Amino acid sequence: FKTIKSDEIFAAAQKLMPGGVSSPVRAFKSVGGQPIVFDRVKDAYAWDVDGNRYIDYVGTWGPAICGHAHPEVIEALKVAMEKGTSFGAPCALENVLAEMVNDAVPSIEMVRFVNSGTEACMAVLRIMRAYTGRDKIIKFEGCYHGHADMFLVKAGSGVATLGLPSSPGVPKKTTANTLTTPYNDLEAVKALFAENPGEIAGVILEPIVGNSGFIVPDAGFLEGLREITLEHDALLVFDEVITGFRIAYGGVQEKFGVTPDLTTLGKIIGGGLPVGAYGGKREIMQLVAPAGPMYQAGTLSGNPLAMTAGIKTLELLRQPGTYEYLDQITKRLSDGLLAIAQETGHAACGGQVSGMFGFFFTEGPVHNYEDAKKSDLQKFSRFHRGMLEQGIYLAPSQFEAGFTSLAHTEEDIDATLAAARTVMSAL
Amino acid sequence: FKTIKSDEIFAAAQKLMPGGVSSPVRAFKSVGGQPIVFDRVKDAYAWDVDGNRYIDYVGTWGPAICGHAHPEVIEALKVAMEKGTSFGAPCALENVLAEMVNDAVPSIEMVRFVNSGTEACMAVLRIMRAYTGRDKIIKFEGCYHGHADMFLVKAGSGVATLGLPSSPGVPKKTTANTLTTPYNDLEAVKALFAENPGEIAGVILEPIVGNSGFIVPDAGFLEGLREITLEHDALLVFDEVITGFRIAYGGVQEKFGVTPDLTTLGKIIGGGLPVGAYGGKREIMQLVAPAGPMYQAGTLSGNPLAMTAGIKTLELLRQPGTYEYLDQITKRLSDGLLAIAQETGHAACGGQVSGMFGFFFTEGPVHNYEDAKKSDLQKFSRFHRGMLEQGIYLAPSQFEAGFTSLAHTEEDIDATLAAARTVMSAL
Ligand SMILES: Cc1ncc(COP(=O)(O)O)c(CN)c1O
Ligand SMILES: Cc1ncc(COP(=O)(O)O)c(CN)c1O
Repeated sequence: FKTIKSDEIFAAAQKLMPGGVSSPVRAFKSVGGQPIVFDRVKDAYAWDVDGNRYIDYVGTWGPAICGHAHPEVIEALKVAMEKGTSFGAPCALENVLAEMVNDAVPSIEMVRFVNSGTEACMAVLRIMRAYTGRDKIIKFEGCYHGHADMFLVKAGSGVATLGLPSSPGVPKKTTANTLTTPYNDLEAVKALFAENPGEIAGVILEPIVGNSGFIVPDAGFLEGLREITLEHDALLVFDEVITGFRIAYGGVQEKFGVTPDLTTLGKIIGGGLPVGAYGGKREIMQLVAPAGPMYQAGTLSGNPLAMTAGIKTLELLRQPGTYEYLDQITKRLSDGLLAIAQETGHAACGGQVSGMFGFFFTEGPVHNYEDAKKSDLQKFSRFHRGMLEQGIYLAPSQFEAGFTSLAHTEEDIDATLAAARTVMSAL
Repeated sequence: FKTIKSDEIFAAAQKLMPGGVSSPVRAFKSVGGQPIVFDRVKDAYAWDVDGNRYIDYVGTWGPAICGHAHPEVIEALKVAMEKGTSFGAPCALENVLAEMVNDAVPSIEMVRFVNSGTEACMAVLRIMRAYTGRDKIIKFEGCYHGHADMFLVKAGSGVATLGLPSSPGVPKKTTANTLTTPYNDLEAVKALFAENPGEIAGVILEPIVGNSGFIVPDAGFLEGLREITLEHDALLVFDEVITGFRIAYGGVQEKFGVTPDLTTLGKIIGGGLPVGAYGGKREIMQLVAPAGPMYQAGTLSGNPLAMTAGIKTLELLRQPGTYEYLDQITKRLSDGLLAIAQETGHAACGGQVSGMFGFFFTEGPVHNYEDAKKSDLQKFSRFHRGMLEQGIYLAPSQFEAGFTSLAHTEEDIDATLAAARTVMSAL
């Protein structure tokens, strides 16, 4: 297994960019170090600059649900770019994607496109406060909503993997506006409202968690949050940047039947290009400029290429058997992983919903960030590198959910379980 | 002049998105509210959904410096997308663009790519505070640096062309560590330091303003800021999202010979795709994760398509005579505009530097946002519509700088002045 080319490029990168990466998680610091440099991706695979091929379960962190470089998406982009990549003015494509999102997501009646999940989360945070007139927000430990200042509190994703404290650079005054509580803990949420009567703008969370490992909400958790937010006239906000269009066409809110007041979208809606969006009840979205006083702008927002990619991706997701297929192969993958762990004598737990899964090296069960942190990180680090060597590319962190795509074949799953057997038998 | 198709699409849009746009400035609110819907853009032109052709002086707000849909850029993207649009892992292209940016910009020794100017500004703001350990930031009235909550206080850009406030939702407290002063007012800046000893992380500004109309720094202004920030061990941050690679290959810091500690980039570096970046002195950039504790991430950051477009755009800008050409046509355009205004009896002032200009309906001169606000907005609104009717597309706001590109021919400039004469003669 050669990684000479990757080591070379990464070494040079560290002298040009912080940590030699554009995003912290790509770091490999908790997986051993030695990230692999990608050259190209297609369908369910990724190829190294060293020539190594991998069955990819990261899907560029969610966007590639239809498989990498889907021919229809590529074709749509090639035709579209001939008309220019950015206008800086309205175009018909924005209307089309807007309508598609509105029809797809239950809580969304009006939507505003942005360029990332971070921007969408920044905006929704600002809108929640402007609409309610309250400054406090409730978020859960282990959840991640982009790097906006107020979100850098008990955050997951790269924050968790790197084991850093609430990030510095954010003033004390702003941080005081973020109340945290353990995921799946309704009682802790009620206490926060009781201790801050009339100050909570609302509750934001990943309806299904992917940033502190894969975590599904307990029975009644989402329902409870909906109930109490309504009780105190606070907003319930679903960050479906990862779950949107992956858990179901309408995301978690649709599958689990709980309608929030606002939801953030990203990843999949961009089809592989930078795209984010936030929407919800019409009367709340009315506050967004230029319709309302809440100024939020974006030069590249709604650019024709991004809209094109998003539109084609959603159209492909509307075809027959899409989500059934995702659940079929992912359930077999997840079940197989757990069966193998047990057979090879390693404590483990996990689960999956549609094309989203998780696998932790701990007996669990895992209901929150604390439980997930019981995972044997050193064993995970060995497992990950071993899988890499067997041709399987997993997220380089125990605290990141894995993803499958429509391009993953039954054969790909077979090969992945075979690799898992080989690696875990040697762990 | 028919705009039937535009009115139709825009009317439908207002029922799907806030104000029917993805960004405030696009609703034409300060200029009558009848925006034109774009279908395509090429070279120095834009085409309506109604079939109308315009000589474009917005250039999608800065990115299109080499002309719209430049054939070499399109070709580079078509070749690149065959390998996938997003990896979610390191790629050789990031190193190439990183090196190019480092070599091009004086203050940048290390750089981190993001997906918009807003993300870059959010990050640099956090970095300034994390590095110095101070929470207060000084910004100028009329300047704009994204919608980073901690910034909605004297914000510029659209904030002027739509009677915007401190964009609600941003706790009056979050924006409590942000101090403002008039642009070009060194005395006001010294006073702020004196009134907040040891609390100022630094000073951030557009080295040349484009968001409160076009405004150049007075003699000694940039130099003074550098001097005083050094005096109080504070950072000097240049927001060159607009000016970067437009005012000069090395931006304003290079052309005017003043080196900041940090600078944000955007627009042009993306070649039309969503791209942003922040960099500066190596020791400061060292704090960015995963190299340091300051957290900042982005799923689409450093994606292949974005890097590809940025690389090709900067390569085109390194060809012989690029900036000389921009200055040549833009000086004639700007001078012509002023000459015509005088000949037609209308008080005006403006100016240009490279391919960036401004034209205000006020005698001026304009040294800051206050002066710019003396512009006759009603006259500007009539001028803009009249120009539209003559086939000229200008920024739909008196407080937005205009831009030219390498694709604008001498003939395009001639036709633009001819149009200006016709419109102003009838004003
Ligand atoms: C749930 C969630 N929300 C928001 C974000 C931020 O996304 P982006 O990189 O698009 O800013 C992330 C990280 N992808 C996320 O996992
Ligand atoms: C000087 C400046 N800084 C930051 C930004 C934010 O740019 P973006 O839309 O790319 O976030 C802009 C664009 N208005 C800008 O002109």
